[PDB]
Parts: sequence; C-alpha cells; structure tokens
Amino acid sequence: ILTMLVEPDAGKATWVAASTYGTDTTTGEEVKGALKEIHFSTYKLAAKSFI
Amino acid sequence: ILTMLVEPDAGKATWVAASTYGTDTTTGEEVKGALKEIHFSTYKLAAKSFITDETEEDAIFSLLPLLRKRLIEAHAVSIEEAFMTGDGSGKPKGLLTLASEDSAKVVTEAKADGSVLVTAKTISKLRRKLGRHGLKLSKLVLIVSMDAYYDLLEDEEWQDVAQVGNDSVKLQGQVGRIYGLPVVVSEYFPAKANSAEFAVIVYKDNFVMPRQRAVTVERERQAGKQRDAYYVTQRVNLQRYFANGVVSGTYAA
Amino acid sequence: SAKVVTEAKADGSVLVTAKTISKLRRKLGRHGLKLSKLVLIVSMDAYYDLLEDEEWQDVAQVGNDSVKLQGQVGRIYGLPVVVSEYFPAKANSAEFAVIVYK
Amino acid sequence: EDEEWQDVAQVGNDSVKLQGQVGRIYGLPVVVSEYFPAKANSAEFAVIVYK
Amino acid sequence: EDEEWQDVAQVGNDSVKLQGQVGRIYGLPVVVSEYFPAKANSAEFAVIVYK
Amino acid sequence: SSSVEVSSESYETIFSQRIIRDLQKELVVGALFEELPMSSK
Amino acid sequence: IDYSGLRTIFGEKLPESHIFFATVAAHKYVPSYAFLRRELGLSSAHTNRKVWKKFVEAYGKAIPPA
Repeated sequence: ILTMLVEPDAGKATWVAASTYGTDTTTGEEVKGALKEIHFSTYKLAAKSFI
Repeated sequence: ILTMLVEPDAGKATWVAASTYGTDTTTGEEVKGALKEIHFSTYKLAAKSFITDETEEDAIFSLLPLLRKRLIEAHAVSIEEAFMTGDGSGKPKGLLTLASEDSAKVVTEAKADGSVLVTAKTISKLRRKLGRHGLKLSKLVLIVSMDAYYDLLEDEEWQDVAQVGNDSVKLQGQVGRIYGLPVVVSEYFPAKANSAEFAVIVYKDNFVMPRQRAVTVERERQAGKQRDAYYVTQRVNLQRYFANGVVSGTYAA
Repeated sequence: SAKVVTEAKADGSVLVTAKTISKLRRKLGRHGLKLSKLVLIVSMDAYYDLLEDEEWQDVAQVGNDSVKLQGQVGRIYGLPVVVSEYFPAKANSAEFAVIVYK
Repeated sequence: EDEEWQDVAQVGNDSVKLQGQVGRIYGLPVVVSEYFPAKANSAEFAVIVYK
Repeated sequence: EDEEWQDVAQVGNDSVKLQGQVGRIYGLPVVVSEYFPAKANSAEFAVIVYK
Repeated sequence: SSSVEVSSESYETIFSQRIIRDLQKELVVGALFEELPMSSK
Repeated sequence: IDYSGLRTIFGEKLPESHIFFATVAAHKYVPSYAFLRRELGLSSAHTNRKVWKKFVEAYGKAIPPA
C-alpha cells in the first residue's frame, strides 16, 4: 500500500479583529486542518510459456 | 489613514451677453471649486495554530510546515475572497460587492440552469456600465467565473476561424481573448444561481491595497501549556480612488 | 460520476461530433480549465466521426487544418487527439472518449 | 447598404465596413450624378452607356 | 448572376462583384458566342468539345 | 488608539497632497474646426 | 424565410443551391446568400454550405404537418 496524506481544504483567515487591538482577539480564530491519507496498492499480472 | 485630495468637478463659464460688456458682469460667474478628500484605512487579518510539544513527538511526521502553509494560505484565501465579495462591514468591500452598491450588477441574459450560457457578448456588454471608465481597453481586467469560462469556450460565436481568427475554439480550445479584453478565470465568484455573478471588469488603476503591516509570524512558546503558538497577523484593505470603476454581471433572475 | 451521457447516438443518427467531445471538459471541473494538462483518447469510430464532423470540415470553419483539405483531425478544441481502440464496443451506453488529468 | 458588398468575404479589402465608398460594382466603375430624374415611381437610377 | 461566383470567400480575387467577367468556370476557359440556337425550349446554351 | 501612549487625531493620517481627479469627459467638438480671425464685429 | 411560399415553387425537396438561387421564382421569396444568411442569423463567417444546410433543415423541419 501507499498512504499519502492530502492537505485538507483552505482554512480562511479572521478578517475582522477590528477595534480590539491589543486584546486576545486580534489574533484570529484558529485556521485548522486534518490531513487525509489515501491508500495505493498494486495488482499482479503474469503470463507463462514453455519452449 | 491616508488622505489624498480629489480635485473638484468642472464648472462652466457664463456666456455673457451684450447687455453687460462694461457691467462687472461682463466677466461672468465665479468658477469656485473645493478640493474634496479621499480617505484610506486598514482592516486586520489573523490566525492561530497551536502545535503541542507532545504531538510532534507522538506522530511520525513533523506537521510544522503545514501550520505555516495553512496560515499564509488562509490569509490569501480570505483576502482573495474578501476582495471579491466583502461585506464591507468589517472586511474589505469587494469587486463584486462594490459593483452591487454602485448599481452596476448588470443582470444579463445568461441563465442559470444552462439554457442561455454565458456568451462572450453577455460578458463584454458589461463594459457599458463602467462608463467613460471604459473605452481605453488596455486598462481593464476581466475575471470570469469558471463556469463562465467553460461556457465561453462552447460559445458558438468564437469557434469558426472566420469568426474569430486562428484563435477559434474549434481549432484551439482556450478562449483567451474576448472582444479585446484579456480573459482570466477565477473560481471565487459566487456559485451559479439566479442572479449571482459571473464576471467583473474592474478598472485596475482605481484600486489600491492600503497596507500597514505585512504577513509576519510570531512563535510564542507557551510553556505551562506546552504548546508553541504561531500567531501570524496581517493588515490590508481594498479601496477605490473613485466610486465608479467596476461592473459585474449576473446570471438572469 | 463522470459518464456524461452525450447525445451522440449509436447507429449513425448523430455521430460523435467534435463539440461533444469538448463539452465533456466541464465535468472535469476546476481541474479542466488549464488545457495543457489533459489527454483525449477517442475510440477509433469516433475518430472517423470526428472527421465527418461538419465542424472541422472547412478551411473557414477551421483553418488550414480543415479536413477536406487535410484529412486527419489532429486537434479538437484545443485538445490533442490520440486514437485507441481498446474502448468498449460501440453499443448503448459505451464510451467514446475520456479526458484524463494526467 | 447593399448587404451584398458589405463584408470582407462578400468582397475584398474594398468592403464597405472597412472602407465606405463602393467604388467598383461588379467590374464597372461607379460614378455618381445627381442629374438622374428625381426619385419617383418609375424614374431612372442608372444608365450604362456605351461610350 | 450565378449566386455562386459572386464572393471573394467563395471564389477568389476573381469574384464577380469584385470583377464582373466570369472568365473561368470550374477550370474551363469561358468563351461566349451568340450563334447558338435561339433561346427557346430545348435549344442549346453550351458545348464542351474535345478539341 | 487602544494602547497606552495614544496620540491625538490627525496624527494618525498622512494627508497626501496628491490631487487626484477622475476620468473627466473628453472634449471633442471644440478643437476640430478652423478659425476665422475676425478683427471686427 | 418564407418556407411556405417556397413550397409552391418547389414541393417537398429543395433543389441544389445553384438552382434554388437561380430560379427567378424563388428570388423574390429569398434573394442571394445575403438574405438567406441574415435570416438564419448566420454570418458571412459561416461558410455557405453551412448556411444552406441550415436552410434545408428549416425547410424540412417546417414542412406542413401531414
């Protein structure tokens, strides 16, 4: 198998913040995400002969 | 704030008649103008990520680049979206939202549910609203929604080589120029619906991005909670020198 | 869910006209628009119907690349055309084309 | 306003939209005079003499 | 007045509107004579001999 | 301005003196023609 | 445009392009590719067989229902 992560979708950034500068809220809400693993695998194909 | 002054609008001069000539009125009516002002300002943008020290140990891979990528992408995503469609209340008013205010969302024949398609003409016809802010043609940009771009390729109008040139769709496939405007596709228009928006024809020179701070990263190890917080903050807006300048199209209602 | 069903019919009637082939790009989605990152594999009997397409047929409708003048539709609507025969047999449903994001 | 002579595929670099004066019609030079009888029913609009 | 020969995108620089004398039809030279039998039913308007 | 050490207004603006005006309708019918330098009424 | 009137001149099937335009009778109902093309909303940019083929289809599509 091959499990490769996929970076999740776009978070978006807290646009406002506004008057509150210096308070905790100026840094905005968390932009967060979860990586999504996706598996890969290989099937086997063969042929045979007899000389 | 940055305030620039806008020159006052033109004032006509009286056509003085013969009666006057030596009457103090022979010189007409005073042309008085007041230098108006334009004010610019900024709106913040922000993000927090926390990586607990325990996790980096817990998991196999690092996870650190992702936090950074996410935050910077988020500022871009938000800015790109905001600039397109912003409430204006706290976020930058946007090309789509500015047009609506200026009564420039031109409802067009293009139809939601297929049926009419967004043909090139429907997109070029938007230029009329721009007004004089329109004729030059090398100072304009066209941003069409992805669905429009796709509809623009299937426009029967641009495919025929004796209909457009060696640039016809049949022959080429990528409608690159519509009626003298470059075509650039973005997908951050509102999604297809009755009304909604498929295209804007901003008059670029009118818009400036007032800055004040640019994307910076500050890591604040918060021991006692064992996290290291990356707080990336940024402050910018999109404002227009003058009220006119963008005209947007809408699918028909 | 990308088996767009085109109107082209089996047993003559319509032929798979060229336009039908590039209509399909829309269902690709965002991935579709770029156009230099796609490949078109058409069934052999949809290359013989891309020729009889009324559209690619005229030095005017197209360019110096028109069929009467040349004979091999090499480009359809901005996509390269590559012919393979392994597609299933023409019949109802069936497939005449696919356009992968390589 | 002859729909016939107006395009550049209905004629050449001599088309009206592009140029504005139909100078040649079907191989004849075109010369305009205002001395033709006044426009009316019947009347005459062209004479193709033999010089 | 064959609608067929009268365009520059239909024929070439040899189109009627532009020129006025159909001199070549489909690869044959055109020579006009007026001793063909009088126009009438049946009658003849053209001959194409193997000289 | 939300911090200790504030400064009065007008101190947070740069007041550019760039005077910008708009597109301003173009004038075409005045200059095209020629003049008859009249020297009498 | 006047497919109906043309039916009197040419019944079901339309003759080939050369003859249709040639016929004096049809000239009035449709004169030259200028008229046919403008009526179809086609352009000089569309090649004439495309304009004719479209005209022929209209002639059939429109044919009296029977």
